[PDB]
Amino acid sequence: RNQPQYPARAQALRIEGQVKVKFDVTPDGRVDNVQILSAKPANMFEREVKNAMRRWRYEPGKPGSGIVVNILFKINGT
Amino acid sequence: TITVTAAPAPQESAWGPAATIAARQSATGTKTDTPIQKVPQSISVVTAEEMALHQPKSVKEALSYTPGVSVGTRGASNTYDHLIIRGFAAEGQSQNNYLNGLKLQGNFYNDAVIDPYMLERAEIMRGPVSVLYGKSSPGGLLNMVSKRPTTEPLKEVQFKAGTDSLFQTGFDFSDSLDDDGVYSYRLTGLARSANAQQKGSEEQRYAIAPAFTWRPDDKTNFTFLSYFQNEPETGYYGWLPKEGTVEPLPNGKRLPTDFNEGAKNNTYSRNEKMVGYSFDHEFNDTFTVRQNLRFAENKTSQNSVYGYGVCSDPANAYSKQCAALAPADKGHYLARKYVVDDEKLQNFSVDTQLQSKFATGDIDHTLLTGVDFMRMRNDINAWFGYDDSVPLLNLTDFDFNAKDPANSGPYRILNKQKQTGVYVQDQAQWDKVLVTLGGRYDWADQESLNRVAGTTDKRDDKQFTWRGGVNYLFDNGVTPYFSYSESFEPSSQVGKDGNIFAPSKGKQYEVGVKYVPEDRPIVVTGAVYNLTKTNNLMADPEGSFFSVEGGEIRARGVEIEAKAALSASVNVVGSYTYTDAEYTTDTTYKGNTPAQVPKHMASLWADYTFFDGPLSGLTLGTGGRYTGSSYGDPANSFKVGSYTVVDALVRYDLARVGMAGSNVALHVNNLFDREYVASCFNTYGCFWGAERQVVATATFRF
Repeated sequence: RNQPQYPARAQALRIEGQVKVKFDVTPDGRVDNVQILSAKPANMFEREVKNAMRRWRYEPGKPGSGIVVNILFKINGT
Repeated sequence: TITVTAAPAPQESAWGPAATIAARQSATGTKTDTPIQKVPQSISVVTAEEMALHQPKSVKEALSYTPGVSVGTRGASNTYDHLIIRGFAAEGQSQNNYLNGLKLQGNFYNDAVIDPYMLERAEIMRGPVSVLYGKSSPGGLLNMVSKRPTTEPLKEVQFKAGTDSLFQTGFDFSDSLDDDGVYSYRLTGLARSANAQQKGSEEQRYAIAPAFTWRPDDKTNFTFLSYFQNEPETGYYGWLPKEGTVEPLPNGKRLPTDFNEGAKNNTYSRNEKMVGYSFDHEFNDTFTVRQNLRFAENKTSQNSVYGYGVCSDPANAYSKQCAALAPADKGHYLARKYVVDDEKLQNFSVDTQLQSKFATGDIDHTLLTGVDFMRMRNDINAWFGYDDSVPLLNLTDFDFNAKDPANSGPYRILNKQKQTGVYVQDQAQWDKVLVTLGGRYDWADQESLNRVAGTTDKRDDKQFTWRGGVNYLFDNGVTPYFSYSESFEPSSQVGKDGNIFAPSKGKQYEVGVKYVPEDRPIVVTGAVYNLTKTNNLMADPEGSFFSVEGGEIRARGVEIEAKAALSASVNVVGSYTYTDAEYTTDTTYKGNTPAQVPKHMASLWADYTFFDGPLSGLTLGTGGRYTGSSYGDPANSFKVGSYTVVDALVRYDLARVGMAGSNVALHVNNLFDREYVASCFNTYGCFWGAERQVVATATFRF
């Protein structure tokens, strides 16, 4: 389970937000049915997450539909 | 249910995309990945992000908010990306443009252009540059980096529909073919159709930019960059007399902005195809090698009938057709000549560099050493018409295969250009100070065959050009500096002796400060300079049809730009330009300012995005571009007026509806449909500015 890359624009304006993803699992480890529930702030991390849930991979043959993650992007602080 | 969490630690590329609209690192001023502040000379970087916000139909309309650059030399025509940087241009309505670090050498009419949709970033480097690129106009040079492959997927198709029957369809796809992300690719293409602001003239373009990238390890890259663009029609490119544009006509009315002194069957085609690679290899913390190559064949066909000013013009004094009408008429009657032309040209160019970073005392070094080779050839088969070349016109087709030896002649020329140069540059930084020092020797051989005369004049040049500068690095950002830069460009014209003139020279001193913080993505830059071209050819005092060297022009002034991501909802771009240009040593125009270069230029634009509440996603932009008055000819006879136009933006982010990225927006150029004249290069060569132009677009980043 890899981690989503911090969006440039954000990585630049020292800003942050959280993202609620809901998705499925294709019978082989991969993923499918990519969806974005809530994501404050708006257009900023979306695409960044979708692209990160691309190389994901775990248990082949034991899929499941409808599973939420919810990920938050953060900046050092100092 | 579960949860994940992310972190920081930055780094942008000079050849990659910029984090925001405020580029932080360029490389087209030192040929090294370098933060803008550390560059001893003036620079500018129009980001793709920025461009794809005005939806410019060309790189010229993309430089509208850039200082020391008039994008109105030909007004509303986009046949060429012809720029005048700091009152200077190449010679012979030729352009000084580079792509991915290599010059796109043109000639006569054969000049190629790259659509901006294929560009990743458009940089402008003002001031002399022979120190790094060889021959060129003093103060002036356009370098555009092409979009390159990207690690993450990219699937985007774009639809543009606008005024004057504009229809565009483009697509930009890029991705990684393997798991370990080594073999990547990118395919960019588009098809555009539209009527030229004028009448009877349309413009269609189809271009595909295929690019491949190989990265065996992490200290090596190899990117194939090809580009093929075909245009069956390039649009209007004629001339209108001030007698009907700047100044009114005898009847009192002026010609409409969509007028066209051309013939229903004028045609202008241009086909360009090019292929090359950008190689880069890091051997270790000290040695790194690069290499940019490229070869390209381009063609340009044309059957045009332009308009030489009205009949009462000093230009038409020896005109029969004109001079045979009641003097009352002469004022509202336009002369006209024509041109038929088939051109083809090839251009090869490689540049092997060797970057070497090393120590010494407390000073670090970034030493560059390279060999630049360039060769080009353009074969011309043109035919021209004079004075009584074509029927008059008050204020219809045209037999182009007429070729009447009574008022028409042949122009069959074969030009050869070649240039090898060597150079070294040291970017020395002593803790707080940065001294950039470099030099380059160039061997510029040229040869011209006058097929319709057996006449063949040629020449070889040996020129040394160097540069020096200093940058003080206040650890808060702000960077003050000053630099001395040299330039030189050979002449293609012949003298009374029968030999091509000596290369003209360009010297320039500049002083300024650049603010490039760390906290925010901002880039404020101001500068004051004094640029002077010497040995500029001027007329023969002993009354002759030949010109004479030993002239001089001066460009002096200041310019300030600022681009920045103020908040996360505010973006602001702006500048001011002050150009004082004047003939210092001229045989007939002393004390006069060169035509088309304005004294004052200003630009300001900002957009605001809504993130909360109903309007969440909406983005609203607006801006303005001011252009000062200018002289319409060397004689500084009449003057073209000053104009201010406004642009506007409305863009909704479809992410509020399941589609992040993808949006739909309205772009408006020249909101109040101002009716203006961009400029005139002479009493008889004027150009109308673009009329209001609306473009509605749909971007889908699937």
